[PDB]
Amino acid sequence: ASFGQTKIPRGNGPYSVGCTDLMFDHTNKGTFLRLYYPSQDNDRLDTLWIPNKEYFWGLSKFLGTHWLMGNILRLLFGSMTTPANWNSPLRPGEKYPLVVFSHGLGAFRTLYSAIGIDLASHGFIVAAVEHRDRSASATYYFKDQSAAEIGDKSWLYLRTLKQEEETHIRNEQVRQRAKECSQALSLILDIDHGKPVKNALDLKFDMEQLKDSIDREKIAVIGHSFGGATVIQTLSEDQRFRCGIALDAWMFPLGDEVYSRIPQPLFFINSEYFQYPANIIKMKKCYSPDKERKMITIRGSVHQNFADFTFATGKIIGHMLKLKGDIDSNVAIDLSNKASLAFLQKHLGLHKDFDQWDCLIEGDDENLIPGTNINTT
Ligand SMILES: *[P@](=O)(OCC)N(C)C
Repeated sequence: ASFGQTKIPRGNGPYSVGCTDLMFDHTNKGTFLRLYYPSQDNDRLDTLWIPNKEYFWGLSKFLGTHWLMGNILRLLFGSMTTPANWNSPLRPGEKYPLVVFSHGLGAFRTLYSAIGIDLASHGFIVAAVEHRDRSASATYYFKDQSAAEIGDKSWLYLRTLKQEEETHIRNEQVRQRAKECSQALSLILDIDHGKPVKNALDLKFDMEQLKDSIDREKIAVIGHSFGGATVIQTLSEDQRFRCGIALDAWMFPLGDEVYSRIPQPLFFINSEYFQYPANIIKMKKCYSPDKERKMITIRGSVHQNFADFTFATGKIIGHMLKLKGDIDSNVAIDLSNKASLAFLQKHLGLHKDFDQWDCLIEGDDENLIPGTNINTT
């Protein structure tokens, strides 16, 4: 039945996927997230991928390229869509498991739609947070309630750090990110239990649809690279999250105190080319006989294989810009997504058929490695 439509792949699951944005409150300390969810309507595939010019300006700043690159990126990618139905109604059905997703350094909430849409197509609600810790290439917020209804945006761009700042600011940021993940969860749970919430963005989607929609027993946190460190910090702080999946986690931000505080299952899915010994050693600090830990490495992949820019360009250009690895981008994301589904079934107790991919958790595939290729004897 399935066939190619958008550059970013459609979900492999049985459900069509809707998408909307939620900001509450309006401030630099409020929650900002992009929601993906099972929808009934299948037509539209009309969610704009990068919805504001300032994100392209932010990406240029993050890349350290000349100011005009922002304009060029906007020209190239400003009309790009992702295969989700903008503001489509939530599919009625059984309570849905929930994932809170954390983006990497230089990213923002909309850049992991291949992951969000795949999860939603298999029956998850996914809340992709936008962080206000100055790790996003760009984000926005407002000065007051009137500026929200008026729409005078204040933009906040990635903070570049001096070496002496790395050694404390990254930790401050990961703690803020964990707070933001827990706060996003609380916001979604408030909406689930019927607390009125006023979206600071004016959008068609009525949040009251989400009343009684969440399976409060089946909540996980997933994140890429800074987001992988965020997974670990969040699990250590918030037991409402029952398991975590870290995608090419970047471990540098984390303090030593976190490891002993994570009873929950944790899955590391790594790229072949990003990882390095100092990082792997910190992953190993998470291992203990009393804790469930799994690790796989995707053969021929780079850290950008987890993010949507891996689909944005052709093979040759993508490889040159290190947006693509040697492996095909759909092969890689399918492995990550299927292994994730199996892990989530196992540790959230889902009554689905994702256990068909149990072997992927063990790295048993021609394009996977159990554990790591990195040596640190
Ligand atoms: P990570 O947060 O991945 C970039 C999206 N990192 C390499 C710091």
